[PDB]
Amino acid sequence: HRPGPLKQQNKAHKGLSRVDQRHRASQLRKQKKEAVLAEKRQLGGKDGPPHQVLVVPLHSRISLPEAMQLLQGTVHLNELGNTQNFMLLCPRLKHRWFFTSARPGDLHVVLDMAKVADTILFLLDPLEGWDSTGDYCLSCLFAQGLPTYTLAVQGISGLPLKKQIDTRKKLSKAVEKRFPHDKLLLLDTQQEAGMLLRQLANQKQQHLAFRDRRAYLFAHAVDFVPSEENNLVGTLKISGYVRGQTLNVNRLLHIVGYGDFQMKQIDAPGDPFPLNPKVLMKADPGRQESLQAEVIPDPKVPKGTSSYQA
Amino acid sequence: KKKKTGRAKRRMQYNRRFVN
Amino acid sequence: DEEAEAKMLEKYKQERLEEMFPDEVDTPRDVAARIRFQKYRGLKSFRTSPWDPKENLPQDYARIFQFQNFTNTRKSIFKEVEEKEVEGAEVGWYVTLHVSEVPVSVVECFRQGTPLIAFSLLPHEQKMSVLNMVVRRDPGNTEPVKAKEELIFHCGFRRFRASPLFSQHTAADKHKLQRFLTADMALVATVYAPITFPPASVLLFKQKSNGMHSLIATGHLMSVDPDRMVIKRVVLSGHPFKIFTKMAVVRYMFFNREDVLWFKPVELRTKWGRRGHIKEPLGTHGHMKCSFDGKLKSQDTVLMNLYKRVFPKWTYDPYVPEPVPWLKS
Amino acid sequence: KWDCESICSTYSNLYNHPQLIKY
Amino acid sequence: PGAEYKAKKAKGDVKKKGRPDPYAYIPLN
RNA sequence: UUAAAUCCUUUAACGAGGAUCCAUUGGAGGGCAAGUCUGGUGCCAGCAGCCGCGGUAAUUCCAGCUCCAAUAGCGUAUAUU
RNA sequence: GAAACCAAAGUCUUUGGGUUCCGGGGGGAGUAUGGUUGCAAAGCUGAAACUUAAAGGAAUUGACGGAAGGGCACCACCAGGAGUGGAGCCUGCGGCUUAAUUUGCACCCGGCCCGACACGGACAGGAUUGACAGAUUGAUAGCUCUUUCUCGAUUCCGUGGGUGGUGGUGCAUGGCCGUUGUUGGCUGGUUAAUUCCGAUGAACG
Repeated sequence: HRPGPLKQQNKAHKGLSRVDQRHRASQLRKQKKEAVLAEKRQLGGKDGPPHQVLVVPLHSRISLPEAMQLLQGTVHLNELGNTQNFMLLCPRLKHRWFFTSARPGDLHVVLDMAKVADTILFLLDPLEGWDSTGDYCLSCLFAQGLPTYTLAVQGISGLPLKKQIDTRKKLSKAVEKRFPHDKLLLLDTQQEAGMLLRQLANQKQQHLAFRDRRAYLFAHAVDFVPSEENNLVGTLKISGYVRGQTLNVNRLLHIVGYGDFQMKQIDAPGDPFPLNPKVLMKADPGRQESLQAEVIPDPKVPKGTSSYQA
Repeated sequence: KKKKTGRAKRRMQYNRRFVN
Repeated sequence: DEEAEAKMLEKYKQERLEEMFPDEVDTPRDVAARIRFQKYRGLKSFRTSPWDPKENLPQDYARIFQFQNFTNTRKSIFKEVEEKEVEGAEVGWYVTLHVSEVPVSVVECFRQGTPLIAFSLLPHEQKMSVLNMVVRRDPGNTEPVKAKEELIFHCGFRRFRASPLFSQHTAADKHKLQRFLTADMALVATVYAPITFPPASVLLFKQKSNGMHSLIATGHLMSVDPDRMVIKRVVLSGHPFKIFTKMAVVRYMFFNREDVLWFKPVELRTKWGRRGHIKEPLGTHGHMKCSFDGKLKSQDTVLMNLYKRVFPKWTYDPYVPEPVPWLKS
Repeated sequence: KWDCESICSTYSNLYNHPQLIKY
Repeated sequence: PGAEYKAKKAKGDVKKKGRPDPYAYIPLN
């Protein structure tokens, strides 16, 4: 209701100096630069585990042995049944590498060596971007989590120079729908290999949140000794570099394809490939050591009468 | 089907809105 | 061979039927609705309506572990590993580890060239519990997957074969079951698995006939809790004969009088937005009279929602077969 | 004489505990 | 004032089963 | 051409009918040009610079079709006129 | 001039007589802090972070439960009368029961009867139509349950969210009824009776 003129409505009465700024900025800059310097020195140096580089070709035409021959300082070549991985030492650049490689398509090898690697080197075709096998590997790697990656092209030298420049343009156009701002490199000669190695050494490290909290280890050498041969079980001796955190015997060890296990001893022999050319301190008992109990251990009617007349 | 692009689309627009 | 293709056509037809009509069913003629949908109850406001999270827990939940405060426990363990120093071999040392009960075959996996990666876990990550993992379907694969078929999980340095349970990703207490994983949104896979602390990447693979694995779903771990309630919905449909002033006679919904007397005290709705409840069963052939909030048209169809908490299936297989290299289809 | 809502009163909620990890 | 107990189709006072016998309670001031 | 090249220009040869040798980016309630079309969701999911739309007949949400504006360009954030 | 109004609040887009103070959407807020004056109370100067699509001015009414005067009424009242509401009978709405207790004959319980498109099958080896009998049935009935007799392409089984058909309903639509004066002109049976039934036209205004 809006009152008229007869109702009474009284009208209301409308009654830091520039030196200190520069010093503060410099203090913050020194703190940030010191933290950055410590984090960059924590990887791949004299005090750290080797920089692990997973070389994945993305095409069937990529000659992986040629690329791994270009990439190898001092080379110490660990060999397996079919594949070979090599430790590289550059005392000129003062840096240690472990180059591993895997063809795309075989899922467990690429995923298991990608969850432990520090850098992934994606090899590219000069003409096309990648195969469908490479696209499947890329989908799996993107979904699992990408560490620091670098793209390198293998076959730019075979083409004529006009076609070299034009195909470099076309290759960047093709790749840019998945890696939008990434510089391609070239792998033709030894000096391009040296520039690639220097690029891999000095590069900001994408940090994977899962493996940073738990300890992990890539097996450099594994031996076995059976407790009972008929039982087909016994002590496994796995040797490699510790990467993530400080490991303890009071917590279990999982192998990715074989489940949980209980370590019984941890010893520290000599570093086989140190950069600049037996001991065990741990106690076993189950006062706080976890066990493998994944499941809880605790366990007058007539004959003719129907239901209506009933 | 595909659409005309460039001068042809403007020609089609002019024929549609002014000629008839 | 041909039976596999017939099953493929059957699964595609089921996918099309679920996509067209969400989870409608046809009522069994011979089996009574009382004994068929015995464990189904009707909710009033789905999300708001209170469902007890402890009613009818199965034997499988008697074998798993529970966190009274998962967030605080994870924060405490992360704070402890971040700040408090545990004695042992630290980062950068070339160590050797003697580990006690290991099968021989792992050695034959190393010797032919396969990589071998070990990782020392966190506490309470060996025990079995219920994992909820948010996933999205990969655009590269389009074959249908049903709600309780076995898949291969890559969850946080762990690979295992298990049967998930697909649910809608909401922030409420009750989550509706998704009978098929469709390729547009984010769903939740609920499964019995060992405890893994987030964050962790989650990959869902399907094993093909030739040994290949096709990437089905990509996502991340969401939580570790069996307190999540996954609810399966069953929708029953009924047709009105004739319309009075806010009164309708529904047929083809039940087929016995005792079935109508059973599913009486919970409310029904319509496809066009009207709402009503069963007044009284008219015939003893399932026909019933029911009142509404408004007079509905003759082409309108009435719907009834029944809800049942569904638990996942214990199909935890830690062994995953080694693939053949992936290639073109 | 049971219906959908009465039978839910006959559901016990104290039998199948999962083991609880405290804080 | 007993609106839940008034019959819609008739004048009178219809019983309900969930609630007790028909009535209407209003407070004082 | 040029230091030698590349590109442009000049010329042989091949090179177009779905001329698939396939033009995008934002919008269609008003401001402000362009739909009260159809399917889905039902104050939810969302849109919306602003006014506002969505609570079972959505001209405004998600889409199909159609239409509008600029066009090898067109949206968005910010500074400034 | 926004108007209330103003001989100034006029001499203003035809905009310049001189000069002082002072405002810039609403709040935070005349607040904090700093300065200054004061015995004190306090006075003077005075923010920002943040927050919001309004805040406000001029007059004008129009709805707006309602409020004050009257008029009328035994479906309003005073004075009454007959009463119902008390009991029984039956009748309507509710409610309760059941198969329904139809309704402001859907159905109870039974028995009957019967669309094309495409594709995959059977199809003259015969697809199919018509049945003597006996009975199932609540009764019969080839529309049924056993027994083979006949007509033979007139075919008959299933599946699709794609049309769809004695489909239903609304619009336009061609013909056609009715709707908006005057004068003429007996073979038959049957009943009291030229009785009953039974065959059986023209002009003028």
